[PDB]
Amino acid sequence: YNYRYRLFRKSNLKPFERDISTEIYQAGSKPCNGVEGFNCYFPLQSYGF
Amino acid sequence: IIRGWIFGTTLDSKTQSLLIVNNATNVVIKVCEFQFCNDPFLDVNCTFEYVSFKNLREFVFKNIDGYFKIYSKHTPINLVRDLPQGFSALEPLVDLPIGINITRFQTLLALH
Ligand SMILES: *[C@@H]1O[C@H](CO)[C@@H](O[C@@H]2O[C@H](CO)[C@@H](O)[C@H](O)[C@H]2NC(C)=O)[C@H](O)[C@H]1NC(C)=O
Ligand SMILES: *[C@@H]1O[C@H](CO)[C@@H](O)[C@H](O)[C@H]1NC(C)=O
Ligand SMILES: *[C@@H]1O[C@H](CO)[C@@H](O)[C@H](O)[C@H]1NC(C)=O
Repeated sequence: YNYRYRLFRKSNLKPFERDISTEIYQAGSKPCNGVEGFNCYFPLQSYGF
Repeated sequence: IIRGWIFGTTLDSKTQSLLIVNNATNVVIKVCEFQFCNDPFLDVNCTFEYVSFKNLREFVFKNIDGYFKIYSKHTPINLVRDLPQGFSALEPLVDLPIGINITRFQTLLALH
C-alpha cells in the first residue's frame, strides 16, 4: 500500500514541475482549514499492489 | 552588501524554496523546505543542492519548463545617482534542473 500519487491537484502540472505539498485541498465549498472530511479528502492516495 | 536571493511561492517551509547565497562568485544554491527568519539577513525535503558607485552588476532570472536559467554581467560605472544609460548584453552563467514553481522573490543582505 506504500506507492503513492496525488489523486487531485488544485492546479495542473507544469512540464517537469514537482510538488511535495501535503495540503488536504477543497474537495468542495467549505474551507476545512486542517480538517479531513467532506469538502476535504486528503489527496496523497496510494496503489494497492 | 548584497549576497543572495529567495525564490518560491509561500516562502514558509510548507513547500520547496530556491535559496541562493553568494560571496561575489562562490555560491551555495539549495531548494529545500526552508524555515527562514521573519527578516532575512546573512550574519557578518532537500532534493537539490549546487555549489560554484564604482561597480554595477546585472542579472536576468527566468524559470521555464522545470529549469531555472541565470544570465549576468559585471562592469565598473560612473553614474552614482541611477541606473546607467548605454548598451550591454548579459551572458549565461547556469541552468538548473530544479523542477519548482516560482511566484515570489526577495533579496538577501549581509548585516552586522
Ligand atoms: C504556482 O504557485 C501559485 C501560488 O503562489 C499558484 O497560484 C494559485 O493557483 C490557485 C488555483 O490552483 C488560485 O486560486 C490562486 O489564486 C493562485 N495564487 C496566485 C498567487 O496566483 C499556481 O497555480 C502554481 N502553478 C502551478 C502550475 O501549479
Ligand atoms: C561563502 O559563504 C559560505 C558560507 O555561507 C562559505 O562556506 C564559503 O566558503 C564562502 N566563500 C567565500 C569565497 O567567501
Ligand atoms: C519531507 O516530507 C515528509 C513527509 O512526506 C516530512 O515528514 C519531512 O519532515 C519533510 N522533510 C523536510 C526537510 O521538511
